[PDB]
Amino acid sequence: GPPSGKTYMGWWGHMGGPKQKGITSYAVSPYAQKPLQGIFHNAVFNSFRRFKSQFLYVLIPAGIYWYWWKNGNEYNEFLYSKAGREELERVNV
Amino acid sequence: MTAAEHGLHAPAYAWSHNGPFETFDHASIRRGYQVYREVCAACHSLDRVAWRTLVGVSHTNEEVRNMAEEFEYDDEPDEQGNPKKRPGKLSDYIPGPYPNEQAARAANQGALPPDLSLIVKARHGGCDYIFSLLTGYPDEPPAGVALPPGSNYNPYFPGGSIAMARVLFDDMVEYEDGTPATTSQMAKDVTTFLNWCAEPEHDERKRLGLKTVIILSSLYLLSIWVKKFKWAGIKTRKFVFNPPKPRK
Amino acid sequence: MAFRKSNVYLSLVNSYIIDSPQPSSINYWWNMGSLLGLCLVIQIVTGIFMAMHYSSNIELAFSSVEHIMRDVHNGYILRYLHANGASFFFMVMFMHMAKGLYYGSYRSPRVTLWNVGVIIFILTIATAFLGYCCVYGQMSHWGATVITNLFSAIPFVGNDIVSWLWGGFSVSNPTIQRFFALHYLVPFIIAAMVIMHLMALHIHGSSNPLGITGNLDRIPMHSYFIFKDLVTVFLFMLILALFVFYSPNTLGHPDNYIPGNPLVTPASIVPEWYLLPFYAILRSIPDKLLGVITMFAAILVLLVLPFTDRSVVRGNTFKVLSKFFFFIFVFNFVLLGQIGACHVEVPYVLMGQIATFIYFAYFLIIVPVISTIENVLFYIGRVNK
Amino acid sequence: SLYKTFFKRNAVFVGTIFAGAFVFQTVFDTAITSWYENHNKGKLWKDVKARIAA
Amino acid sequence: VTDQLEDLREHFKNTEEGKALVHHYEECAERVKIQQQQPGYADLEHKEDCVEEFFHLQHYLDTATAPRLFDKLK
Ligand SMILES: CCCCCCCCCCC(=O)OC[C@H](COP(=O)(O)OC[C@H](O)COP(=O)(O)OC[C@@H](COC(=O)CC)OC(=O)CCC)OC(=O)CCCCCCCC
Ligand SMILES: CCCCCCCCCCCCCCCCCC(=O)OC[C@H](COP(=O)(O)OCCN)OC(=O)CCCCCCCCCCCCC
Ligand code: HEM
Ligand code: HEM
Ligand code: HEM
Ligand SMILES: COc1c(O)c(C)c(C/C=C(\C)CC/C=C(\C)CC/C=C(\C)CC/C=C(\C)CC/C=C(\C)CCC=C(C)C)c(O)c1OC
Ligand SMILES: CCCCCCCCCCCCCCCCCC(=O)O[C@H](COC(=O)CCCCCC)COP(=O)(O)OCCN
Ligand SMILES: CCCCCCCCCCCCCCCCCC(=O)O[C@H](COC(=O)CCCCCC)COP(=O)(O)OCCN
Ligand SMILES: Cc1cccc(-n2nnn(C)c2=O)c1COc1ccn(-c2ccc(Cl)cc2)n1
Repeated sequence: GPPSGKTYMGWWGHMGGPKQKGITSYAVSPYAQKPLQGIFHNAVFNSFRRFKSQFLYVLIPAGIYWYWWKNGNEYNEFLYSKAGREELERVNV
Repeated sequence: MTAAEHGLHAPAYAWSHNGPFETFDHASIRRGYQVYREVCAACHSLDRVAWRTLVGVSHTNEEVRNMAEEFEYDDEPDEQGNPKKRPGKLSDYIPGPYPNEQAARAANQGALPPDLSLIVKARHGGCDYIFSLLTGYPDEPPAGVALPPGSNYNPYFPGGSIAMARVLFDDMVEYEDGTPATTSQMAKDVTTFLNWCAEPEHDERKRLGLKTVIILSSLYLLSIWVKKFKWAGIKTRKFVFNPPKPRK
Repeated sequence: MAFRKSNVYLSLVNSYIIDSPQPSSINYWWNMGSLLGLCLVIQIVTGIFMAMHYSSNIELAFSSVEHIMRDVHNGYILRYLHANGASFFFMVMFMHMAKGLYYGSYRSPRVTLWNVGVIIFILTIATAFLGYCCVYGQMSHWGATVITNLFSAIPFVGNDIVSWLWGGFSVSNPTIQRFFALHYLVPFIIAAMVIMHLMALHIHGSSNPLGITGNLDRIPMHSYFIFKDLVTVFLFMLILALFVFYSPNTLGHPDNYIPGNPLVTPASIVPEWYLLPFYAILRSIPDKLLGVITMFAAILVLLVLPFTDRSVVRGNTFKVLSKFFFFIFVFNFVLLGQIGACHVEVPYVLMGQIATFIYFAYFLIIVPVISTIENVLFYIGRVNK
Repeated sequence: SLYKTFFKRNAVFVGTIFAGAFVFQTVFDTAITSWYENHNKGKLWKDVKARIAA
Repeated sequence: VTDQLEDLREHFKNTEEGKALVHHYEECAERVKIQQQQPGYADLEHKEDCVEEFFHLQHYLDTATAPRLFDKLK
């Protein structure tokens, strides 16, 4: 077969990053470690650290769109009651 | 829209088949067929239900054979080509009171009563709507409402004007097992019988759902353990950097 | 070499799900594309077994669905898995598309991968419309009447397209018999576009939640992301089984258990929940031809997104103002679905018109303006002049 | 150790996986059906049938 | 033995909130009764009924009666 256009990823041995020199890494077998030692402190302390960093980007847009829907729902209930009958005739013209 | 155009909201009663581990009460399905035959069947058809599906649910095999043999069905024609009739068997469907819908409207002042085989699934509210409708006819309409002649008031119907009158009154049915047949007792029994007509799979579905949820929640907990074992070498990996000498 | 690398058919399996180099730091949001392939298999298998008992005539269609629910052994399991499995197919697809919006997956060099995914989304909306009309309930008849009458507003060819789409003068027997034959075919066209989707993914690989290069640290697919895929597969089947066996009619309408009638109008005509935001965009334009163009332009506006992003950094991970306006776009999409399930009344008419403006102004005004502001704030916060 | 009595160091082989899966299906089906009918006692048809005849 | 729902609706109509909601409906019904006797009731397009005051009394009766009705039925 013929070759194709150039890419930005390669394969094992020629993946295509910069040359590496001076970094050393260490690991330990999973059979030599004690099982599930992150069931307590990661679930309480670390998940609380990830929650409160990102909760103002979500709950300030969520409170804007919930306040808007709640006033539009309460104004439609007033327009179709008995007390809101002369306002219904003038917002329908 | 106005609350009268929506209809009144039906409350929540404590049905004994509500809940993930609950079946129908089969003594109330048997009592509800008797209120169907003696009250409802004058104007309503039940067209999706065959005679054979009642055996082992509310009656025996010998009882349903005698109930089906009181109606007449069309047979294959004669040797001369003339039509014929025959009594009913277990593979037949339960017959309705009218031959067509023109004859149904003529007996009900232009209105057409619907088929009740799927009426529980086809209304918003479910069993609570059917019970509130049959027991919610007031003795008088509220002051100011003008009803057309031939209509009745019911606040649970959208618009408040229904073409069905009040039908259920106290002690119009004599029950076999000796239960007192009040208005609320007979209205509870038809709604249980009509929920079985819409969902005859209901008792079997909730038992196969108990086997599926136990197996699938055990496979979910075992796969979290296996994933944390195989990833333990990557998660505790360490890196050190010593900058190379500028020979190069 | 190994036999899985030298065989012609096993090399395609080895290069995609065994030895494929993956970035080390991808999270559980990268597991949604694997769930979408499981959803497509469930829909094809449950639909073929139901099609052995189905009749598509106008007087036999509603009663053959009732025949499946009552007479076929485990036939209620086949239908409830099929009807609830379509809502689960759309929920995972919305989460898959929103992951690409947040992490900048549409950007170069992955523009062809984004464009093929937009074609898949249009073909899936068309498939769910055609199968919903095959029940022929009361919601099926009036939902097909509303959509097919939209094409009569096209100038000089309006009345010729709609009569050719009906096979007659209204929604009738030829309409339902041709809607079922087209419903059998389009899932096989979706399966061919999924293969073209995976071919464009293979030449560049996946992105990562940091937005930077991943060629420095890779791990293979087998025994890390095979067993991480199993966690979300078993959670998907468990939530779907709770809907199929314990609450099988929550995500539907009760009016679709009434047989369809061309002479009686229902009190409210509302779609399923996943078509509700696009139904509110259509009802906000008072002109009839401009409403059909605007509803189809709400899908095709995703194609302009590689050109209006003016940032030099890929993704929203380190951007404060881009994170705030992403969640404005998300909760605006939920409000459009709630408006589309209401009546045409005050104040819901004005609320749906402002929310339709915010949908289009995100892609065309908000994203190019705040991308440029964040480029300059990164510059002057470091350079001392 | 209790795991060493049956397998001693190894994984479970694929023959024991398929053989024990069929033993599992009959025991699990009987235990679930027995708990379900005891929870709903007095409401099934076999309880109502024994009162129209006795 | 009479109807169990009619006895529970009678009982909760004589509590303190029940007597207040009944009195509001009856003062509505008399002001509709002292009109319709005035000349002018041919066509008005602003004819008042008491559906809304009837819906208020029925909603209180259903909240009190529905959690405790099926304990009295066999
Ligand atoms: C119609 C119904 C359809 C439902 C289909 C559901 C199908 C599965 C959907 C899964 C999904 O949504 O995942 C995407 C996203 C993941 O966000 P993330 O914060 O978890 O990832 C971070 C890290 O990888 C965790 O890493 P972690 O340390 O938590 O991994 C270990 C974890 C694995 O468990 C899981 O199953 C994770 C999914 O172990 C445990 O949690 C122990 C539990 C006892 O999830 C979320 O962010 C949660 C919010 C979703 C919002 C959806 C709104 C629409 C309903
Ligand atoms: C054709 C047009 C198509 C448009 C498609 C739009 C449809 C949107 C429908 C909702 C889909 C879900 C919306 C949220 C998707 C999040 C995508 C994502 O990747 O979020 C990234 C963010 C992770 O944040 P970081 O990577 O910075 O690290 C912090 C992790 N703790 O992760 C998060 O912070 C998640 C926080 C929780 C998200 C809350 C979303 C709630 C949505 C509820 C909708 C249901 C209403 C009924
Ligand atoms: C216990 C007995 C009965 C039950 C449970 C029953 C059930 C129902 C139900 C569920 C409806 C539909 C309500 C709706 O669409 O919201 C209905 C409507 C109707 N029923 Fe009955 N029915 C009974 C007896 C009768 C009888 C005896 C008659 C006539 C003599 C009758 C005539 C009608 C009519 C005409 C309608 C149509 C009302 C309308 O559309 O306005 N029904 N019934
Ligand atoms: C991407 C794949 C598919 C999607 C999203 C899809 C969607 C749907 C939907 C939403 C319905 C209406 C369900 C209801 O409310 O009852 C439906 C019905 C139906 N579909 Fe599918 N479908 C898919 C594939 C298929 C295929 C490939 C077939 C046939 C070989 C099929 C056969 C049917 C049939 C026979 C019905 C009849 C009504 C019923 O049984 O519920 N589906 N489909
Ligand atoms: C049946 C439909 C689809 C299937 C089976 C599918 C499958 C996949 C798979 C397996 C991946 C691999 C990596 C990952 O999971 O993120 C992927 C990535 C991707 N898909 Fe889809 N997809 C579908 C629909 C879509 C749609 C509707 C879109 C966009 C409108 C889309 C756009 C993308 C993009 C941009 C990526 C690359 C994300 C990244 O690498 O960060 N796909 N898809
Ligand atoms: C993130 O990295 C990933 C990754 O995680 C995964 C999982 C994949 C794997 C692939 C997918 C997720 C795509 C999935 C494939 C499809 C969706 C193909 C389309 C599906 C089909 C063609 C289903 C075919 C089914 C049939 C033909 C039905 C068979 C008919 C029957 C059983 C009738 C039976 C009749 C009788 C008489 C018995 C990747 O490619 C990948 O990228 C490298
Ligand atoms: C549009 C979708 C189609 C694309 C799908 C491509 C991927 C298909 C996945 C197939 C899974 C693997 C199939 C089994 C592979 C083993 C075949 C084999 O051993 O090759 C043949 C055996 O011949 C056959 O029997 C053909 C099998 C037909 C398979 C029908 C499904 C012998 O192997 P061979 O000697 O060629 O190996 C060459 C090594 N240099
Ligand atoms: C079972 C499936 C078998 C799959 C067989 C695959 C072959 C069938 C396709 C035949 C070719 C027809 C399409 C080629 C059109 C050229 C596409 C193109 O130019 O790529 C894109 C533009 O097109 C798109 O965005 C997506 C088009 C989707 C096509 C949907 C049919 C440009 O890609 P480009 O080469 O420019 O790479 C970037 C370098 N700057
Ligand atoms: C109006 C109405 C009422 C009742 C049911 C249904 N409906 N039809 N199918 N399903 C699942 C339903 O809920 C509808 C259709 O609603 C919508 C909204 C946009 N589309 C659409 C867009 C593009 C294309 Cl190509 C096809 C359709 N359809």
